[PDB]
Amino acid sequence: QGFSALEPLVDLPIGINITRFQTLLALHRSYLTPGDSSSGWTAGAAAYYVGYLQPRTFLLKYNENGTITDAVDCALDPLSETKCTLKSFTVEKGIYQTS
Amino acid sequence: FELLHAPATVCGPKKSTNLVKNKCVNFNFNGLTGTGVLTESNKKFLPFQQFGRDIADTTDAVRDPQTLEILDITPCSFGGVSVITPGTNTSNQVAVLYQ
Amino acid sequence: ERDISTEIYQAGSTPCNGVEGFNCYFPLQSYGFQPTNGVGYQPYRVVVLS
Amino acid sequence: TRTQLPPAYTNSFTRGVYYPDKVFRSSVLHSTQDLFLPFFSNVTWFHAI
Amino acid sequence: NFRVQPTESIVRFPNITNLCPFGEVFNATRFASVYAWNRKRISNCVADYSVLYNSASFSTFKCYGVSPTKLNDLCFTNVYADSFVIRGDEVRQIAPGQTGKIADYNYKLPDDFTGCVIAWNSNNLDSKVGGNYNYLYRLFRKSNLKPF
Amino acid sequence: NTLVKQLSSNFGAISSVLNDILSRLDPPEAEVQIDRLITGRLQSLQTYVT
Amino acid sequence: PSKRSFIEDLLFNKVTLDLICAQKFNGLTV
Ligand SMILES: *[C@@H]1O[C@H](CO)[C@@H](O)[C@H](O)[C@H]1NC(C)=O
Ligand SMILES: *[C@@H]1O[C@H](CO)[C@@H](O)[C@H](O)[C@H]1NC(C)=O
Ligand SMILES: *[C@@H]1O[C@H](CO)[C@@H](O)[C@H](O)[C@H]1NC(C)=O
Ligand SMILES: *[C@@H]1O[C@H](CO)[C@@H](O)[C@H](O)[C@H]1NC(C)=O
Ligand SMILES: *[C@@H]1O[C@H](CO)[C@@H](O)[C@H](O)[C@H]1NC(C)=O
Repeated sequence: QGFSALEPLVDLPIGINITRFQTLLALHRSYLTPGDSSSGWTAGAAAYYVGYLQPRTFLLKYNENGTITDAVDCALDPLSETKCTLKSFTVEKGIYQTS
Repeated sequence: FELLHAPATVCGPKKSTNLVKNKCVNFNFNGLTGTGVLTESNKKFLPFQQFGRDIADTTDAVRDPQTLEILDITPCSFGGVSVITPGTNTSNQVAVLYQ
Repeated sequence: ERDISTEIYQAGSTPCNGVEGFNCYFPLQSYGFQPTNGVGYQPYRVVVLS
Repeated sequence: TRTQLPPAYTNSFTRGVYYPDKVFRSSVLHSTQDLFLPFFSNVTWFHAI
Repeated sequence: NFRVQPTESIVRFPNITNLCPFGEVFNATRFASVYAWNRKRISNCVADYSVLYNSASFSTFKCYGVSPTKLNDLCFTNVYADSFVIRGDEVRQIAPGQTGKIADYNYKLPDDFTGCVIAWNSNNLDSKVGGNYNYLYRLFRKSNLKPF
Repeated sequence: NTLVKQLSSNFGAISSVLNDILSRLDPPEAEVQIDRLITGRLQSLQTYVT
Repeated sequence: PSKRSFIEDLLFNKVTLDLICAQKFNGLTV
């Protein structure tokens, strides 16, 4: 449940169109059979997670050095909507206006 | 040549001039233009940061593309001018004031 | 503003000063007009009133 | 190796925030609009070997 | 009101230029055939034409559709280059959409062509008292080639 | 604060940077963008003063 | 040195006020 920030690494100027992708697994060849990698082998229990993205409006809090420490998603729930309405991570009593 | 099938990636390096400071001058930082005086800074940028901001349309720090140095921008001194008069009905003297 | 007389054009490094040598050019060209020339190359006549 | 099985789902909770620009700021709150991963999402998990 | 006028201008860039080569297509121990002139694409190279244009001892150089003095001021992508050797009399008959011998028909340029043409003398490399029979060319050709 | 933030809107022009417009277009074509920007900023100033 | 009464000091401390440089970017002044 912790919070972390993701840095920019590279921006390659390629310009080709991408619509599908596929991962590459480093297969281990248990070279005890004459069928090479087309035969009996063994490896670990690797797995991974893939998620997609959609356009959203986010509120970001910068600390005193310049690293993001907490973010608020605008379209989550009424508290999130109010906290996005006025720039603050804390709100006081009353009645507030939204979309 | 080919005509804009991809982002531009082939052209000259452009000539840089020696760095000067302590007197407010025009500047160009390959993406930043304007006029101001450049002073030594005390903030610490992240390694991948280029230029800082304080509020909308406010640039407060620029990273040197040569030596990775942080410089602070301060606009040239300016202000309105006013004239103090005892009225031409009596005499002709002025006490010009800078604000 | 009109340009009159002629000047020895200098596009190189060393000033030719009338030598007309390397990278040195004469800033003038002469048109070539013939009946067989195309319409796009035809010598039209233009007058401007201000 | 055609032994099939359906995938599994989890929550993203609050991960997936990245610096959108090269701009640096200090002790301020910034509002932006861009592509992100919505919190508490529907994420696939490929444990099939 | 008043303001203090600026007195100077400064422009900054990183020292690293990454000038990936250009000269390898201009100096070489071998040159491509006239009928099969080689074409090479160059990308992500920083142009350095300012010094190669003015001071490189090029007898013939001419740009169409652009001013050489500003060639360093604008950026392109994937610059294409060629290289071959011809005779002294064949340089004049090289032009965009220019007709000549059927050998000249083996190379063409677009009617609306923007670029530059380079041709420098070499009268001591390919010239031999016994003759130059090693390098062969086309003179009786039935087919004409397209621009570039 | 609102007033200053008003300076960061293009008002329907190509960009909100004054020098950028002059640095990428001919003056007879840049004048219309300059006029749009002037109109927008003037209206904002009027609202603030009122 | 700033001769004031005790309650005036409490009043001053209970009200809390660069922005001026941001205005100087645009000619605004105080
Ligand atoms: C910020 O930078 C200072 C040094 O400039 C460092 O001591 C500190 O650990 C950093 N992080 C925070 C949260 O202050
Ligand atoms: C100021 O002007 C009035 C009339 O214009 C005149 O009577 C008066 O003498 C003037 N003041 C002085 C000091 O002379
Ligand atoms: C995400 O959606 C799927 C249905 O598409 C649902 O089964 C799953 O429970 C959701 N995620 C979580 C963490 O509940
Ligand atoms: C720029 O100049 C400095 C000063 O000598 C040098 O150390 C550096 O390698 C040069 N290049 C870059 C990219 O900073
Ligand atoms: C090729 O190398 C020779 C050897 O000095 C040099 O004179 C010539 O300018 C080079 N051609 C280029 C760099 O295009």
